[PDB]
Amino acid sequence: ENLEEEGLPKNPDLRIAQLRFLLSLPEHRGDAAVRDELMAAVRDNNMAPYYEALCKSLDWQIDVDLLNKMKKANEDELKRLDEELEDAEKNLGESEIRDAMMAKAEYLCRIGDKEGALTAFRKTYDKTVALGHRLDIVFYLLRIGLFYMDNDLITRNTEKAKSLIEEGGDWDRRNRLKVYQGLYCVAIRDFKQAAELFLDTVSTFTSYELMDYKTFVTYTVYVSMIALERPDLREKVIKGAEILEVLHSLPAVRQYLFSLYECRYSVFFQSLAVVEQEMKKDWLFAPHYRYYVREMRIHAYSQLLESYRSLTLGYMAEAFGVGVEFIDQELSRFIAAGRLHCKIDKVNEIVETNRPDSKNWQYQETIKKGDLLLNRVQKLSRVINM
Amino acid sequence: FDYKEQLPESAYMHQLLGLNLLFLLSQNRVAEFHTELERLPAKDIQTNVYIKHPVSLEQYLMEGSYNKVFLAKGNIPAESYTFFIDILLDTIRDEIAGCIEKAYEKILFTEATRILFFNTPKKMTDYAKKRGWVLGPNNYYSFASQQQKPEDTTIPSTELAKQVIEYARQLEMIV
Amino acid sequence: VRRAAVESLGFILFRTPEQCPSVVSLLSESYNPHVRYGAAMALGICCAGTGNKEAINLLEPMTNDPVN
Amino acid sequence: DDEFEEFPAEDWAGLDEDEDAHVWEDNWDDDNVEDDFSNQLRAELEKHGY
Amino acid sequence: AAAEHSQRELDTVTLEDIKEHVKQLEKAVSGKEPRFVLRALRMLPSTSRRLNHYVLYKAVQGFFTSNNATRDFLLPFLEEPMDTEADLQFRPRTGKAASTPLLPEVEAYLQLLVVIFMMNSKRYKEAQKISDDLMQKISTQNRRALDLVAAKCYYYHARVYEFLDKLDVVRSFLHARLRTATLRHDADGQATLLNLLLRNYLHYSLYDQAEKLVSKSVFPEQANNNEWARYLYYTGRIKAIQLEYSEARRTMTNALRKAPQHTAVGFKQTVHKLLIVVELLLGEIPDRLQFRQPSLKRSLMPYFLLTQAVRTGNLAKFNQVLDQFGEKFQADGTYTLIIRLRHNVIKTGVRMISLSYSRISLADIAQKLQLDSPEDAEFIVAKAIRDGVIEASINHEKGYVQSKEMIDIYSTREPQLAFHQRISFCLDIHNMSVKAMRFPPKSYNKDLESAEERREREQQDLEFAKEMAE
Amino acid sequence: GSGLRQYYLSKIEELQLIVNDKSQNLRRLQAQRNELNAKVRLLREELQLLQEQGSYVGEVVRAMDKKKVLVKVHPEGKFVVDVDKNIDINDVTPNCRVALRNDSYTLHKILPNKVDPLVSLMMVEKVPDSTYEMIGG
Amino acid sequence: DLYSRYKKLQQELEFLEVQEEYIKDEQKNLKKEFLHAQEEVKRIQSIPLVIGQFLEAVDQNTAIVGSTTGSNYYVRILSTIDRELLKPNASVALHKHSNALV
Amino acid sequence: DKKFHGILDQGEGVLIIFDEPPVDKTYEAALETIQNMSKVVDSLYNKAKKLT
Amino acid sequence: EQKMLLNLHKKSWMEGLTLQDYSEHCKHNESVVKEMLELAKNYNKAVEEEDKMTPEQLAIKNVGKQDPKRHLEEHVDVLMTSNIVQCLAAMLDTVVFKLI
Repeated sequence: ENLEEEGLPKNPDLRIAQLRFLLSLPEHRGDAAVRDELMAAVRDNNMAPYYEALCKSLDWQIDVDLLNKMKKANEDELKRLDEELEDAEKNLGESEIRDAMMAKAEYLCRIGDKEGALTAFRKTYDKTVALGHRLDIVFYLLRIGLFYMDNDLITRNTEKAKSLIEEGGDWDRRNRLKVYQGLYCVAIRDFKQAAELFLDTVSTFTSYELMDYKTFVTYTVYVSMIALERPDLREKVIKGAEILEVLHSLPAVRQYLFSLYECRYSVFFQSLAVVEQEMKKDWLFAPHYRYYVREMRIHAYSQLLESYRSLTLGYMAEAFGVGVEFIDQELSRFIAAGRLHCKIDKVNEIVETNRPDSKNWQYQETIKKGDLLLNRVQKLSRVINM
Repeated sequence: FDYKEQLPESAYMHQLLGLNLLFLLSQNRVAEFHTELERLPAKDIQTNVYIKHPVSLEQYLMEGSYNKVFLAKGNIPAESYTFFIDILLDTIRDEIAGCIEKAYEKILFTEATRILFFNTPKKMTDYAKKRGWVLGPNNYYSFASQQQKPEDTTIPSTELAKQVIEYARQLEMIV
Repeated sequence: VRRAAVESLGFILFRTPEQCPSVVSLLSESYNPHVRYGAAMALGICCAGTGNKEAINLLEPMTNDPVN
Repeated sequence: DDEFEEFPAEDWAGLDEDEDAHVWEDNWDDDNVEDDFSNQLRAELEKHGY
Repeated sequence: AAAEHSQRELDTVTLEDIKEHVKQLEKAVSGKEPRFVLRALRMLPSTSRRLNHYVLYKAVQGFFTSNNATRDFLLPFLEEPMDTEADLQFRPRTGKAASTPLLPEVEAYLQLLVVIFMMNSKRYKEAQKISDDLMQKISTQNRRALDLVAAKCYYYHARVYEFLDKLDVVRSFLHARLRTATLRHDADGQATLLNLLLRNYLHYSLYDQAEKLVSKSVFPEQANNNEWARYLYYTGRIKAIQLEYSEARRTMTNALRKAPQHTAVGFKQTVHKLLIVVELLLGEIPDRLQFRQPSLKRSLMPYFLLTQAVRTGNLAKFNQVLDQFGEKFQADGTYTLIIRLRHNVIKTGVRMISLSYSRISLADIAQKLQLDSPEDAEFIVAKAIRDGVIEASINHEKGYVQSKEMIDIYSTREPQLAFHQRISFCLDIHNMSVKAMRFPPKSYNKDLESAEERREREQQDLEFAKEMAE
Repeated sequence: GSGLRQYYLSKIEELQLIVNDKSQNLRRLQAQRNELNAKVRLLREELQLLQEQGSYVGEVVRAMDKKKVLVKVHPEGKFVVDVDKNIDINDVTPNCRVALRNDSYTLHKILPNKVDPLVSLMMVEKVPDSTYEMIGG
Repeated sequence: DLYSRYKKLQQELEFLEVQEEYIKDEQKNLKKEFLHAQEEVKRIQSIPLVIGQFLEAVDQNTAIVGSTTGSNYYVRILSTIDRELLKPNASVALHKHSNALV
Repeated sequence: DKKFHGILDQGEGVLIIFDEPPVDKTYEAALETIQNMSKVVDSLYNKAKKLT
Repeated sequence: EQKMLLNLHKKSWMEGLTLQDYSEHCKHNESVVKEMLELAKNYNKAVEEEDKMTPEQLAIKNVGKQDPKRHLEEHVDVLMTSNIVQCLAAMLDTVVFKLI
């Protein structure tokens, strides 16, 4: 019952970022409920810089009275925190000084003053003695980075948190860092690492400031079905006790997972459409909702073609509950991309599977990645010469 | 193009320029064809018929629309364009058969009549013996010639040894 | 043979004394003590009587050479 | 430096609001113009009378 | 008068900067190394904006210190200030310096400054007059470092005519100066003049003339990067128009590499457009990341749509893109190369059809490529097979195309060839980097044993031998 | 009124460009050769240098007048040693580690300072480090 | 004086060519002599060698070592000694006379 | 479930078992080495741009 | 006598054309590449550490700790030599010992 109380402080509230993303979407710009919730959060937290950014980016009408009241509250609270810091530096000790700066930085982060929050957090970190307090400041920076999707901040603070966790053997902070890293890997389309971290922290999840446990398990399943092989998916997700216990309360996600695992391809396609509409509204999966779904489709196709030498187009269409023309177009597109190891005899409408050696698939990636690294080397030498 | 500031726009200029472009196409000097085409303004290339016809013919020739190439004779912009057309056509047939040998493994005798754009069936026989096509008893021309593969049967050991020796040079000869 | 080869440069370049403190200057710091002696002797032979300041500047550190 | 003011610098007129600002292995297939898979599946579910 | 005070405060520091540059040129002459000229021209674009009428007047009337025909030439072409309160006489030349005539290096530099201000003042005819006088001045002289300045003059000498929109009277002068620089082994001037001649030829679509010029002339290897970029761009454009797509793509990639890393945005946009068009013409695919750049996004959006249409391999989509952005492509000077992309669209579509379908009906091929009739698709597929685009065969009686079974790529020599190209490039990179390592001329053999400390050992060891043995 | 003066100037400048290029290349080659030769010479002198006797390691008790230092050689008790002209007497602090020559025992280098006695004592005591964050209640 | 300058420049160019050829030859032979010096410096490692304990690395080429005779010495390190093996508490072989880390 | 390597031909009702080759550890190690050396090149990029 | 002594360690003509066992050659290649994997992983850290490291520690801090750059160079040299020699020898043998 004390689950949410275990999590780290909810600054910045990632729900605010999710609602801002929802308002950025053309479909849900005019949603009165989303706007009401975001305005309620802004008013409760007195987020004057965030209110300015909201009205500037979204082209809203700034309530002058509300803005003035929130700005006055921010100024008075900042004055109070400055007075507390001034009292601490003269009378109280270093611990109270650090506490006063932590309060100031937390208030700056809470009101959306991103740059001021970063400056105050750096100052607080500079004279913070306790290792765990420093790591908490690093987690604050990580949450701020996730709030604005600041890749540089997230990467730097992830490296710093890894070093701090290595110094002091804090496995709880290690699990929290794994959750944060999995969230970032979801944000940057690194579904393999995201799935690995999520499965590692599926039984130790306490980061309720990022997401609800049900949402975390849904994300874990979503990344696992795209990043895991069939035996790994069976051992970790299908037979996972915690995941199954959570899925008992999520019939849609359980249907989506088991339809793929049990080869109910029409049910899987319907659940994939539902999942796609879910990803489109999630600020973490929005850039990849087109990618992820496509990959899932490929997986399904690949699975249906993995065990069979050849399959008629009509059989594929019946299995997926779609038309023969749709199967033809999808299979042709995915074979042309080199993702499906089969060829279509449209004269007889028979998909014949191939077994290309792993050597070719390794050689093509070797060429691609070596060319990328070679371009980096060339451009670096170009920078060096002049 | 040079004295066009003082000279007025000649009515026959575009027709003669298209004639030049079509002639360049007839002699397979396509590289010169594009350079001379670039001299024209970009508007009359897609607008003026005298320029539109040769560039479209070049597109059809490059993409392989040989039937459209043959049809281009009927809708020539001017009578003067006629002569060069024939010069192109003699190539097209010899090009079309070049595809037939490498694409079709076996084609019927009459089936090529529309493919080779031959009017008289007699005109097939002389062109075939010029091409050296082995006619089959079933009126099928057997084009079995892909057996002359890239010849992967032989390892270019000399070239590979030269390349590896060059690697050794670039690793050691530097000093 | 190396020492005599460096020595012989003076008899060839004495007509242009300014050239010897350039061709031989690097030889005067070589690992081989015999080549260093030949360099000094080439400076002496080529720039004899001329009082070349460059050759004397080359010879001055050579008077503190580890080899006798 | 000898900057290339000779060439006509076409105006930026771009979006400085972090249009993409992402680092992935981005490929061309994500840019294929098409409706969402939900719309395609919905439009083909009723194509069979279902 | 705050604006006047601030304007004067920048005018004096700009005058000091021009003084520093003229001192750099004079010391380049004094030290006989022309490379000191470059740092004078290194700041030239920055100073070109940091000058006005007052700056030019002060510089030209305190800088010559001799009222020759030059001061009778450029003083009347610029405005003069009033009796300003701060009459700071800016006379860097005093005594014999004032009496002595200015070096040919620096009079040309000040005349370039005047020409640049005339261009920024849109006085194109007056700029042409001043540049003609300047060209007489630098054609009469035969100095060595002046060539480093001279090239820059030429770049502006043509530039003023670029706004006169003639570019034809300049061709004879450019050819003559190119010859006089080539005969003099003037690398910088020859490179600049070659780039200017190529630009002049391409301004009038004289691609044959530019192709001949690049065929016979030899570009200086030790040329500026900013000139190498222009030369590579122009040669790539020539190759693209002349259907030499591979070398065109290589040259455009090299030009993009040698472009300035922070500035020259318009040059980047033009080269990116042409490189995308050439890469589509070559049958490859443009890199997606280049369309993500903030500066290039708006410019390449039509080219992004064109690349999408070509990648889809659909005739209808490509024709829609053409009918939508034909005017934009024509304004960008790439429409002629865009027209040729129809064959590449058909080729890409045939390639994916062969890669996806083991046996596919010809009518289905025509439908997928949005062609007119399957009869035309027969000829198209036959041409693709003959050219080696796709390994397949056509069954005319049956009416379909059977794609050949894919051969094991890794069991052939193609991976060896690709690895060969990459390995040779890597070894070339290593050799180039090693050859670029410079050791400063330190006093070698001083880290060895010192004479006094080495003598210390000889004396102590003499005592060792004299005492231990006894 | 010049004859082949222009011809002479052209020939002279044509030779001057090549002369400058070859001079720069020769300077680069000479730098490479000087580096390698210095390496060779240092290698040959290292064989003689390595036969020079090693220096004792001592602990400084206190500096004294006339540039003397009271040291304790590691196994060999105490000595009153001179100070090399390259070592400042004000840098010879008590309990410092110094290098003394083989025969003269002359202080010729100040070695990096040893472990602080307090640090050494607390290493064996080894109390667990702590902060307020790990104290509960 | 034009001809004198031109001829002097020609002689200078030919002399520079000679100098560059000689420098390349000297580099070619200096590599061999470097290898020979590397080979001949190994006589400092000739047995018998005392055994010490590597205590500290003062700088690149000198170190404090504790010999098994019981005395700590500040000696030199042979340049051809793999410094990646100079871990703390590592047994080293020292020259019997000069105690140098060989 | 990847318990064995093969395919099922329904038309003839025959199971075809394949003697698959093991994946090349050399190519996997080369790919990860390329990735790590790209990271090295990024570090060199930071060092170069910061110090020049 | 100098020519006679030059025959010391002079390898026989047979082993000049002798090809190394391809199983062991592949195993060695895989092992060395797997080593360079960890070597590059450490090389990145070495670059970052030497970015922020004082000039007195350029060599002192390298004492007792392996240098990823040096081991990487050694592995590269070894693999280049081995693979180039094997390829060249195989290509020579494909011409010399031929059935036709």
